[PDB]
Amino acid sequence: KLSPTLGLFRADNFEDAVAQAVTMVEIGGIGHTSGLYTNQDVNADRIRYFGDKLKTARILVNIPTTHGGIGDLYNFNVAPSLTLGCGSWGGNSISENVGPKHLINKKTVAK
Amino acid sequence: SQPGDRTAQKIERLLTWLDELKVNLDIPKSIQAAGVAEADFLAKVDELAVEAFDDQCTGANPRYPLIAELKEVLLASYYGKPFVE
Repeated sequence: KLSPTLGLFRADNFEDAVAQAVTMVEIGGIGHTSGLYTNQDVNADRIRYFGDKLKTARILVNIPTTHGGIGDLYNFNVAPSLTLGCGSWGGNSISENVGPKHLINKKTVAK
Repeated sequence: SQPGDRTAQKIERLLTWLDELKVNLDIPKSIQAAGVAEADFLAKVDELAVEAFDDQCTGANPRYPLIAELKEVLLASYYGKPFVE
């Protein structure tokens, strides 16, 4: 939407929401980001059940997917939502942030 | 505060206290009374406020300000006006 608009879903259970989530991501065609809001040390099974199914680039739990909360940043150590590209579009193409080795050519000389 | 009070009662007592307390120490009550040309005040308060936003305030201020409210406060203080809404 890229605008101050949002649509919601009515999920049934944890697994219903997971299924809708996976189906929802694939539409983007790029696995970039996804978010879980839940209780955190009563449910670890849920944590990584969800982590197991989801293939975005990056999973955040109980966190907004942006930069700048109180003080330093929320979250305060993370690459920006931009800067995440891939050499393929196709599907499940998990974005990787860019680095100078992607911009630099190699040499080894053997003696 | 009176022993039987509500919060806002105590609050107005508080800042009244500071009001004529700072009266006691012989200070102007509007920044125009402090001796400032106000035409340029209005002219340049605009960017004054924008840098006033991000000047490390940031800031344990419990509430966000936005550029608008700063400007209201600045004009009210310059005229000694009570910033109230």
